[PDB]
Amino acid sequence: FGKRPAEDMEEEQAFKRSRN
Amino acid sequence: WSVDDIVKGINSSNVENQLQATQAARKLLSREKQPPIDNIIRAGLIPKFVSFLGRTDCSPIQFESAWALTNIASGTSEQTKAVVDGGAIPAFISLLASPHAHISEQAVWALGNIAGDGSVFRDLVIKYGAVDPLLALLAVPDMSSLACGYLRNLTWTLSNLCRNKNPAPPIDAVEQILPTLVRLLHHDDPEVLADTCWAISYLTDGPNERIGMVVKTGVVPQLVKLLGASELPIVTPALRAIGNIVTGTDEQTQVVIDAGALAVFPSLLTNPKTNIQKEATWTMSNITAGRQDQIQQVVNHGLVPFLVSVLSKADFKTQKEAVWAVTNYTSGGTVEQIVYLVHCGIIEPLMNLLTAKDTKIILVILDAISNIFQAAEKLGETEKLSIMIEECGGLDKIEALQNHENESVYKASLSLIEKYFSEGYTFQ
Repeated sequence: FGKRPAEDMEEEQAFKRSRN
Repeated sequence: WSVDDIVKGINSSNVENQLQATQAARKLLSREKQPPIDNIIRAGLIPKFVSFLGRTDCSPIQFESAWALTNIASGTSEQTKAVVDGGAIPAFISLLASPHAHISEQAVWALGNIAGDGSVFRDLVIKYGAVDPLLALLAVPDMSSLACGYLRNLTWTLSNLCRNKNPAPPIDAVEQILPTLVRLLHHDDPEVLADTCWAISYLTDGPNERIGMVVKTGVVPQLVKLLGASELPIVTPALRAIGNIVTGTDEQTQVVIDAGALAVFPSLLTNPKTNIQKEATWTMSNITAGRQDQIQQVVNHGLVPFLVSVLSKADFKTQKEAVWAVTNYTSGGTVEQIVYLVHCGIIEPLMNLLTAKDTKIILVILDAISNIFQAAEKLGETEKLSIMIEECGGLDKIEALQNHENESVYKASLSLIEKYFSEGYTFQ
């Protein structure tokens, strides 16, 4: 019973942003 | 303007007609709900925009085209690729030195979009030599010399250079960027702190070598501070960074504990946000996975009752994480520590989750109970614990599992039945 890595992240920062 | 009118204008040798068309294109790409990015690509305009980036003489069209290309590069991979194929990356990197701050900014942004696409274009942006000139912009004496819009863009683009795996960012690039990220993590702008926290989030999401790099800079204290910020955009990444570090070595985990992370965790484990609870409980589980002295610090900061109540009251995704936390504790803990877990009333809420429809989790709980029973055996109190389990309605749920499809479940539940159902050195 050792260390477990993370799931995927639910709330992600933007990968790409457009300037509007 | 029509896309035809834009082309006719861009193709003009008249430098003012080119600017007007690029304005019109910047508008189509920015103000529209459904921008005609594909039309603009097909019209063959990307290369012309990219060379307008090089027009030092007319800094207006440098800016306007940098905007246009930003928004094209902000689309799908096909659309980003179109911009990279059009030679945009080294042209943007050249603009970083522009004496016009707002054009440098737009190039920082544009490069950020490209790097965000994945590991490939990230590594490519670095290959074209984006790091030195990007860090050079934040090499000022006082950070507050920079406008906060310009600074947020830089921090964001930097985070995108730290992002993704398979492969991870080049080590040389990470070594170089980290000193700047340390300095950024002490800025007082929320958005910058969130962006910086995201960067460090990605860097800690890998093997222990990468975690070691982050830990050596001495940022763990400052992350633990940001763990208890009001602004949820800061907590989310900061918690993920801390969670990632405790996936490392026992010594790496200890830096987190030594930095007083456990003081803030009650509010994380009972946060209004589901997502923070889960992540906090996941972080807890990885600490209860550690040395027995580390389990004792979890006990000392009064966190066991918080885990017991998360195991009762939280949504299932979070409850699973608590199951892990509790079982790791029983796996690594001393008899004394397990007694204390029992005294915090673990038995019932844990066993309640045996009616869960998750074969993995069931086996983990039965292991926990097996571990607790072994602690009981060493005290000669298997009878007492049996009777406590019956009183928590836990025996009904163990023998319920002897009609389960799974064979590991069937035989693990049987062995418990056969074996056990036929100071802090007592369970009273």
